[PDB]
Amino acid sequence: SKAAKGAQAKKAAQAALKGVHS
Amino acid sequence: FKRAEKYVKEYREQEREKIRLARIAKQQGSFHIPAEAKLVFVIRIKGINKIPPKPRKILQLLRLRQINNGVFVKVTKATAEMIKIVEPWVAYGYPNLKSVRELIYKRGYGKVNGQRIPLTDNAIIEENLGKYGIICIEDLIHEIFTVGPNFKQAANFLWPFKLSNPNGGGNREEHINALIRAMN
Amino acid sequence: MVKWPEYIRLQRQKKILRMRLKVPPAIAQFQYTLDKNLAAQAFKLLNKYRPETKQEKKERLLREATAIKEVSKKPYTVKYGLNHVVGLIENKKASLVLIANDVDPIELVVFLPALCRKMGIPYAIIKGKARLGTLVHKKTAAVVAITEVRSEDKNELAKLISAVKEGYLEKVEDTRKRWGGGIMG
Amino acid sequence: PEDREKDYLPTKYDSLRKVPAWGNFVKERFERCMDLYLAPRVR
Amino acid sequence: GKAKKKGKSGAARNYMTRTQAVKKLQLSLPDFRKLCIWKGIYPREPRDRRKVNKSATASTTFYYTKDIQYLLHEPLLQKFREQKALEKKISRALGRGDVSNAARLERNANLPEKTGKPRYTLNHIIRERYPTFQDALRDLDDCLSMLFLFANLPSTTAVPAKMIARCERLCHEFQHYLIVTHSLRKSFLSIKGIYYQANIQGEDILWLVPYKFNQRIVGDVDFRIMGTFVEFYMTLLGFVNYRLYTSIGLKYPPKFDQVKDDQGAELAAFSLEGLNDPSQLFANFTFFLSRETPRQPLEFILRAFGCKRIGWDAVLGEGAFTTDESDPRITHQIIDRPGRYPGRIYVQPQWVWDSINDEELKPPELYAPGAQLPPHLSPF
Repeated sequence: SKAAKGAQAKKAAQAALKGVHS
Repeated sequence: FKRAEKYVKEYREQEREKIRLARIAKQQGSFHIPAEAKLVFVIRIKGINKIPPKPRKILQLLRLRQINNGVFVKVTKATAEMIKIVEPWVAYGYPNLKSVRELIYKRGYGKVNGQRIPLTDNAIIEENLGKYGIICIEDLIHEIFTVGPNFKQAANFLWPFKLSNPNGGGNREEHINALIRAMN
Repeated sequence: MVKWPEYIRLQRQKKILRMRLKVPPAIAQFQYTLDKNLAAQAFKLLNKYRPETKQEKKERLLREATAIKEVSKKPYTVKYGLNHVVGLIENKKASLVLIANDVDPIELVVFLPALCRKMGIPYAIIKGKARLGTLVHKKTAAVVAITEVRSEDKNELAKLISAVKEGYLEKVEDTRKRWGGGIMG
Repeated sequence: PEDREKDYLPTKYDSLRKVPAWGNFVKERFERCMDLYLAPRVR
Repeated sequence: GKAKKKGKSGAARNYMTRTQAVKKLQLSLPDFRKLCIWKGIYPREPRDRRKVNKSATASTTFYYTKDIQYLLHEPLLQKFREQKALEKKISRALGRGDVSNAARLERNANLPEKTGKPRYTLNHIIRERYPTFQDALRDLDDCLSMLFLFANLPSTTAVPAKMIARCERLCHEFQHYLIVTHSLRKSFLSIKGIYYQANIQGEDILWLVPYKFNQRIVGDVDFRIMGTFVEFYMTLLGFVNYRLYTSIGLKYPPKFDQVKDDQGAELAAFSLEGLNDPSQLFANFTFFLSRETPRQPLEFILRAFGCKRIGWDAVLGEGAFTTDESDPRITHQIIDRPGRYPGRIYVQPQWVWDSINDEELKPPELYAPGAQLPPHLSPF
């Protein structure tokens, strides 16, 4: 529940900061 | 994953299309073109991802959905208004005799019973249509070029053309010939 | 088991050594690099202000030669070269400085963030000397700088400067002083 | 197909407009091309 | 007293398998296929495939050792190498963001879509393969057959549009040569299409054209080897056309204007100027072909034997006589339909074909429209 939301938020933060391609 | 700049770009395109649609709907749809009916080839190009409802309805009425589709369309007042609505997605203009002839001889397919066959025999096209006066492929060639009463059924009969993607080859009256020349 | 080649092992062990030692702050500051969006904005501006290649320079010079056979303002370009950029920073001519993070003799650039801080020029550390190289038509470029621009995008340059000084300089402000690395745990 | 000694049968037509075009032309034409470059020639 | 191994001597030296041939040539499989499609190397048969290599299968193909030695010592290997290097350079320029350098490198590449000319220079290979002209005609049989089909074929990524236009122009120039010199002799049409037999310098050439119709390319077909065949036969037919036009004194290339060809001139677009039994057939008659008839083949036949005036409809093409049916000048009108001027004579293209085949003027009454047509014959 909360762990899934935290993991999704961290994945979205990494996609926003470091990008998606490679 | 989709970023915020895409969202703001999308919204800006949708807004600009909305004001443009309001402008053309408010203003009286009279083109600077003589009242005589003409014939124009229309080929639709990639542009805006999200289509407003009136443009997608006009494109469906002009059967242009798939990749690189082209259709001949009459020029009267209503069709001028329709093509002025969907200007940013389509490119149009006067074709040539060799253009339509080569385009139907290389890529001419037919629609019957909701399915699409290649033009293989003149017996096939005679079984498909029968009695409106067409007897061969050259018949619908000069029916497309020279004006006549049999435009609508012939245009409904022909599948629209899936031209090959070019490698680098507004409104204009004669550069469309070079376009379909490189589109084929 | 299988045996790895020697230079690959040297590369990976140099990775682990440079990331898991107690790195001094002057070297540990180079691990904090611009984000994707701000680097994209900066490279949009610097791609607007790229220098000319050899072909365009000879083509332009041939154009002036035949115009003389048969009026200009000062050109505005991205300034590059380590000694040239250091001289621009010291004389307070540079407006924004972009420093590469993978200079192999890292001594050539360790004093550069402190120098930009001292003279007051906004700076940022970018990923890739090869990226700065493509901008200046070279293989690599240790540092690039922009000093002044044409009028039509001065505001944009100003915003970009403010962006880095709000988006990179204060996120680095506390960690620029601290030692990096370690195996505590 | 390709189980035949002969690949054609004659068909009577009354006019040239009645004559259609056989499309496998290209492929059989294509067929003979790799003949001249992948079926080896014996004297 | 010397001991010699059986494996290292005999048929092992003489023939080399495909895998070892590609390994020795050190090229890729499609590039090796292009080199063999240009040099004409054919795999042959050994007398004993057992004596060639120890691991052998009848499905495997062999090659001549001296053919591989000829394959190594070519200027085209270096051309393959620096052209692949230039592809590396244009990819580098595209990845580096230099648009102008990309334009310069693609100008230097001479890539065969913006030009229509063959990508490589094939002068020396076709010089070594064809020492004289009659072998060029013997292969021009298949070359011209390929090109006529390709001119009636559409365009894809592997076969662009510009060299298809060049196919059209070169085939039409060859047809202009035939209608000037009357080198065409026999013409037989069918459900293939039309075969034509023409004599040049005492050599017979047979070549087949399909009809003006949509041809489906369904199935498993390779179009890259098609493009290799294309550029090979543009080289052959261009050099054959230049040689033949210099032999007859006609200037090459004859000029054509883009306005009338863009109006649909077809065979009337090219103008030919003389300095830089066939003739008695249709010496002084008047010909008109209608809107139903295939315009290209009957115009080719009529101009091939020196018929002075042939006209057609306005929508079939441009650059002809008056298209009005009421003109009393036209004597024979080719129609095939399911006017009726008494001075004008209504005939069918079968009458034209039998008059061309028999050279004896088979009668229009026996080949009248509206009746069952008596059969013809294939004169070959």
